[PDB]
Amino acid sequence: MWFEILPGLAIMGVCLVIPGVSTAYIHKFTNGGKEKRVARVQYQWYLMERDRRISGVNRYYVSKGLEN
Amino acid sequence: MFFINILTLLVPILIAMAFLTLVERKILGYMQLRKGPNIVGPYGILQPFADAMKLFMKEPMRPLTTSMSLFIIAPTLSLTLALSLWVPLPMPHPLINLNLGILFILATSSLSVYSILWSGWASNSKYSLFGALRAVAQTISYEVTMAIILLSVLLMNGSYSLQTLITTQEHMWLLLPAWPMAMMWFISTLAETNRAPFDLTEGESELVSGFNVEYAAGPFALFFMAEYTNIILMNALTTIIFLGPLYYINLPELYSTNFMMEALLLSSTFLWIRASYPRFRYDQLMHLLWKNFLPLTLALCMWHISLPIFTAGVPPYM
Amino acid sequence: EMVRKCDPHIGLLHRGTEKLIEYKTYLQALPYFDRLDYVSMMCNEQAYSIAVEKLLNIQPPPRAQWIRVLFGEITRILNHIMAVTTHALDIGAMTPFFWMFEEREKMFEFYERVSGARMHAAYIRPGGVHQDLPLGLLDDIYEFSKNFSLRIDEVEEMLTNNRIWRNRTVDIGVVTAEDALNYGFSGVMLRGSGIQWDLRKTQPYDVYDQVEFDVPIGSRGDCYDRYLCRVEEMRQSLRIIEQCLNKMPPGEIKVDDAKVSPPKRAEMKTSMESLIHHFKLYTEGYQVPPGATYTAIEAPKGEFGVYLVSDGSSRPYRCKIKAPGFAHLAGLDKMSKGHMLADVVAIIGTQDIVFGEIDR
Amino acid sequence: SRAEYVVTKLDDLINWARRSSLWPMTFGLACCAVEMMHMAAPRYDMDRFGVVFRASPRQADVMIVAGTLTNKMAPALRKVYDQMPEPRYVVSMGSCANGGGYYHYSYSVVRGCDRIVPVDIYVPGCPPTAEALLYGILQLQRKIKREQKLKIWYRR
Amino acid sequence: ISAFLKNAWAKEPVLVVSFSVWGLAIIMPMISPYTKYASMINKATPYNYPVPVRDDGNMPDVPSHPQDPLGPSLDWLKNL
Amino acid sequence: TYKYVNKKEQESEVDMKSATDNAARILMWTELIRGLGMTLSYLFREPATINYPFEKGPLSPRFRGEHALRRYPSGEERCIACKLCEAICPAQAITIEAEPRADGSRRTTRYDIDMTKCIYCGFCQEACPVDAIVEGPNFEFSTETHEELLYNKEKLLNNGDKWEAEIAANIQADYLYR
Amino acid sequence: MNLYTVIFINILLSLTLILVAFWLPQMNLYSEKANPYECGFDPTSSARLPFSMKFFLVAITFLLFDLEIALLLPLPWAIQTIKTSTMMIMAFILVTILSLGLAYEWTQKGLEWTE
Amino acid sequence: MNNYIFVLSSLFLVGCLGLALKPSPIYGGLGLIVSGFVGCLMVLGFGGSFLGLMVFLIYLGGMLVVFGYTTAMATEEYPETWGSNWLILGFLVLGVIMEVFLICVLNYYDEVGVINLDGLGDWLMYEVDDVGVMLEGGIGVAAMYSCATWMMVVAGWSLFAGIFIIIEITR
Ligand SMILES: CCCCCCCCCCCCCCCCCC(=O)OC[C@H](COP(=O)(O)OCCN)OC(=O)CCCCCCCCCCCCCCCCC
Ligand code: SF4
Ligand code: SF4
Ligand code: SF4
Repeated sequence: MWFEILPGLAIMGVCLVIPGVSTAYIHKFTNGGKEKRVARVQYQWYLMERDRRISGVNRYYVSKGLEN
Repeated sequence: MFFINILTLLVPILIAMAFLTLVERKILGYMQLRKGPNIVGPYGILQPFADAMKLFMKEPMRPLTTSMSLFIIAPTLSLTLALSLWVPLPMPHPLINLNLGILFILATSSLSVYSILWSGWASNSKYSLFGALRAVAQTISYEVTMAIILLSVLLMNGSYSLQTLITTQEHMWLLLPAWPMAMMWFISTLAETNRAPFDLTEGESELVSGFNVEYAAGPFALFFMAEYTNIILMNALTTIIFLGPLYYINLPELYSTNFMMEALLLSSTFLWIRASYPRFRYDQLMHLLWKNFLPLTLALCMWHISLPIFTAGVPPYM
Repeated sequence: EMVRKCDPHIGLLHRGTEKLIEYKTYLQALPYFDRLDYVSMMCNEQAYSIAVEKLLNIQPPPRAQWIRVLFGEITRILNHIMAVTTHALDIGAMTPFFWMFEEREKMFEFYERVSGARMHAAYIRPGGVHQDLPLGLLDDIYEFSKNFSLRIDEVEEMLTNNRIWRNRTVDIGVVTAEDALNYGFSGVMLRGSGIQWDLRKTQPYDVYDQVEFDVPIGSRGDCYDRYLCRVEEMRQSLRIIEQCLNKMPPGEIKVDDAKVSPPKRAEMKTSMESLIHHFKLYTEGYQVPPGATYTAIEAPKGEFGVYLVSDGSSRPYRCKIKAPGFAHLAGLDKMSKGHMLADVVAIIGTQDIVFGEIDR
Repeated sequence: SRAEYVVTKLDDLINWARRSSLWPMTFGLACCAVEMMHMAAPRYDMDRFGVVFRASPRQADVMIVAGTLTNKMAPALRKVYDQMPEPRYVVSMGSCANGGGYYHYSYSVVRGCDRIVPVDIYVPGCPPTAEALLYGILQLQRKIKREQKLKIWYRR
Repeated sequence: ISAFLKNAWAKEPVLVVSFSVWGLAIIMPMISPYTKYASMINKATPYNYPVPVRDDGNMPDVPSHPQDPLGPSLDWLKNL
Repeated sequence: TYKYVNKKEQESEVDMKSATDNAARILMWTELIRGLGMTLSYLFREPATINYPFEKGPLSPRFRGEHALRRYPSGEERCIACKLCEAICPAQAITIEAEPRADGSRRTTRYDIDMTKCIYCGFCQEACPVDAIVEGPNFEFSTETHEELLYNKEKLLNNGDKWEAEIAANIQADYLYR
Repeated sequence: MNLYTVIFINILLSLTLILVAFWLPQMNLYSEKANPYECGFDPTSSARLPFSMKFFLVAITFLLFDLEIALLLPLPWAIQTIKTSTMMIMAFILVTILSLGLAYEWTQKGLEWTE
Repeated sequence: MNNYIFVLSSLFLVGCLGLALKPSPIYGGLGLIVSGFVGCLMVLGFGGSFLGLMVFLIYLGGMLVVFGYTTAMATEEYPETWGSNWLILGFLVLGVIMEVFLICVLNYYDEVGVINLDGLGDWLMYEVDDVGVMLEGGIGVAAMYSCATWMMVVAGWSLFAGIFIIIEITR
């Protein structure tokens, strides 16, 4: 019956969910719990590099607020 | 860590393709009133693995007349390109965020054809030549309108970036504004993946097998692996461009899962069509496209240049 | 990729059947005929039986005639399913083949139930038939027939109006009426291009002159027209099967001349003369009076004929088989002028050629 | 147990892979081709056992020689058999191929395909029924199962 | 030409649609209130820096502070 | 009696509704959608396949399969060297070499059937006047080696012993027709 | 560096699969197996001889149309202009000229394959 | 990375050298595909993007049509590769070594000049607008729709006339 088709489709669905979820999780993990800052313009690149120098750890995701 | 992300993006995609093969066989069987693979492992799950092991354990032919360099290079290029094209796709966060992602997709897809062309020419066999020069016409057909269709749809997106389409479709599918284009794009994907009703480069009935006639074993298996990965890829591109999933910055998992659902739907529709329709002739395909889609496609591109102006709805840049 | 010349090379499946037959009695040659057109078996052996009956100057019994017409129609359905579905499979469409081969299997079940073999029955024998229909076979035939129409209509809803199919067939393999007649075409290769000819109507055999059935004729003369013609022929075959089922008569099944057809086993076991007849029939065989004839039937493909020459022995002197498709595959070149390789692949299907018959 | 146990299970795996996906070749010569079609038909779906037809001899596994093999056709049959890639098998189906069959005493018939190519399974009949052919294919699968190439290599 | 147009509509619908859409693509931009606003919006978008200009004491319209009433106002864009 | 299968009849009928219907047909792919619907309808129907190894399909009593030689209830080979079976076998697969017995009886000492030459036609089982040679229900006797398909009197008689029940049933249920 | 890394990884994966496919299987090479394929019979002629292309005209026309595609692909950034009227007029002229060229070729039978 | 751009340019030179040696048109097309890819990469590394991708696209299309033409007209019973002809092979190696030696010679005679292998990669990019936004080459190219409409007019006319010219040459 058509139900017997659906095991393979379920395997597919899992195998195609993993890419996106894994990418999001790993991007968040490796960018300080925040999604990767996209640099689609020199302005964004400059902002990221300023954060990199300001943080003092050479990391753009590490954020210094009013305290600094 | 980036390597771990690469693994998570490759291995699942390859497995999904492996089981696309099984799903195709079972769906076709059921639609044709038979059951399909269901004896090799529970419910036939192990059929793709058995097939891959057999193909990679069979002797790879090296026919005397062939040109070894190209005859070996082409399958590698096919699989490499099909896998690479999965790189920039947002789901919702692309592994690689490219500003001109759409042009990158077009470049990679276009270079894909050279796998078929070179393999066919290198086989040094008459059926190989037939297949290669049919693929040439297939490209001459789809490539003219694919670029225009993408231009027209992106004329509501404002930039070639894929990720921008996530926001574009925040409150609505792009299908509704451009359903006329969605259909032409769907047929163009059907042609590009070289699948029925447009599987004329490997049509068993006319050419014993096309470009891949002289290929055997693992070198052969690479071609089919790339073919099915490309099916999944193109339907993913359709799902992202049209039929936009639900994106909320709070949960990317929703986007991922909804995208999976829609991509499976379209991939199933590919096999649905394969089992439902005959095969175009390789001049009828070119006639179809050039004399039906292109006249309409140019008009639609004109109209979608006009729309942002006379509706004062220019897409934002950035 | 345009076909500038077609040179059909055949003989790759020629096994000298015409010479082999000359060495075997008239009963011992019948199985060959079931293999000349392995797709439509009972019609070939019907041609043989009619020829041998003509020479013997004997007449089949009424029940045998009706049974032969019924199973001839079933065989015509089998042939048309094979032609249409293989043609579609080669053109591209694949599902109708699987859909229809289930019904082919059911018809094979009928074949086996009556004759003990799913094909190559050897059921039709000069004189009538080997055995009478096992009880219930008419009921099963009714159950199958009442439903086959819906399955053919599904295949039609798939193929008839599809633009892809119409583009892939229409105005392909166009053959003019005069050219076809000159080339020697037959059957649908003739009726497709407007020629009003069908031996079952013009020169009836068996009981084809008591059952009403129309003869589809095409106007354009192309592959699409001939595909429609074959489908309509299947429908008319269903019509004829209905009439045969309703008018199946009672009585014997094989000519009651024990010097031609074997006597029943009980008679063999309790009658001296009957035992002698059994012995000589299954050793020496009948002695067909000297003569010559050319019997023709409207086989599911075309005009299957046998030119049989007998010199009074129990073995034929010469048995030329006129296969319907010989002239067709001869006219392939004329049909394929100015067509691509794909069009040619389409053209070969319309001919509906079985190289068993082509090679003989 | 021992490393040779690893070898034994490894060729078990090889045999499983080869037997569970033997792609035949489209090579219907005569009547018996119709019965092979009926094999593929829904009722006895050969696909269910992993069996799928592929036209390319370079991409086929088993050759199902089905029908009369005439002298004219013999060179082509041998050519394609030679062209098939190595781990290849040959199943003869029908009397025409098993032996001469109805045309044994004929000038233009190869009295059996064993003369031209080595035969691994014979399927009797005329035609052999599709159920019989499926049973024969399963028997070929058993033959593959009992292989032991790698164990032979180790004990070499 | 009613007859030829009616026939074309059925026997070559693709070209009828294409020519009609092209004709509309030309006609509509001229016939539409909103067309003027596209160039105004693209001029409103401030990609570069607004360079201050030295106040010679006789510049009466340009403001001194961004929040002063004088100067261009994007109320029209806000409620387009 | 003939019926046109594809003759175009009345042509002048052009209408606005007809034209928009035709344009919709061409542009929207109506007939293609309909074919797709048919395929799905089949998708949702019970398959017609059968798990063959544990579910053989039907076969009638007339089915012709592997040969066998029957015995009388006393246990005696019915084969009386008729020789008609050998005379009638169209493919000439039967070979009989018979000699008188020590009991003053007619029997066969070499009964060979070449099952790579037989055409499974039933002429032997119908020309046997004592119902010795029969074609039993078995249809699965594929062998790996050719020489195992050249049968002999022994193998035939053991097949008869093995299948005597089913052969008996088929003959019982069919003899009235024969 | 990420794009280079991932593309090289894809290349290496494909090449590794090929090498495994060529060094794992047991082989037997002989002339009849190696000789080319042509439906079971020997090649009547080599496949390197000229093969007429019946769509040469459309093939060339593809070149020019693809360059038109190139000329049009800047439109997404063009629309971010201030001279919207000029951009509209120019794009309309370009596409209309494209359409006229295609229409002339069609009416002149350019797209009909050459026999 | 220091040698990134120089390596890409050298690969471009080698691909162009192969094309100049002129093997069979199939290998010529393959070589030009590789050269077009490398050139696109050089443009990308020089801050470009749209231009590199456009060259790659148009060149893929062009070589597709060219290959189709070669299989039909520019063909031989035994196509000659780079290695097949011993003269081609020898001059391929000679050209490679000659370019290497010429690089060394120019570096030695002019320590800083056309080539500065020492200090290589120190002058790839000169200036960048750090805090800009609209600096993408697509903008410059799209300028043809506003400030350089004459360019568009001439190019569009060229393609239009190309249609008629090609049809009448192939008549
Ligand atoms: C408000 C102001 C603005 C108004 C603007 C109005 C715009 C209206 C636009 C309406 C037109 C919609 C676009 C339709 C594109 C189809 C083009 C066409 O007309 O059909 C061509 C062809 C039919 O074949 P043929 O008969 O030869 O047509 C030419 C006859 N001389 O058709 C074909 O190619 C069919 C052959 C290929 C079949 C492929 C199989 C597809 C199976 C069905 C897919 C259905 C789902 C597609 C959607 C996917 C979405 C992801
Ligand atoms: S064995 Fe019998 S059924 Fe099979 S091809 Fe030969 S004659 Fe036909
Ligand atoms: S098989 Fe029958 S006819 Fe033949 S010898 Fe035996 S008993 Fe007599
Ligand atoms: S079934 Fe026919 S061919 Fe076979 S042994 Fe009996 S008589 Fe001979």
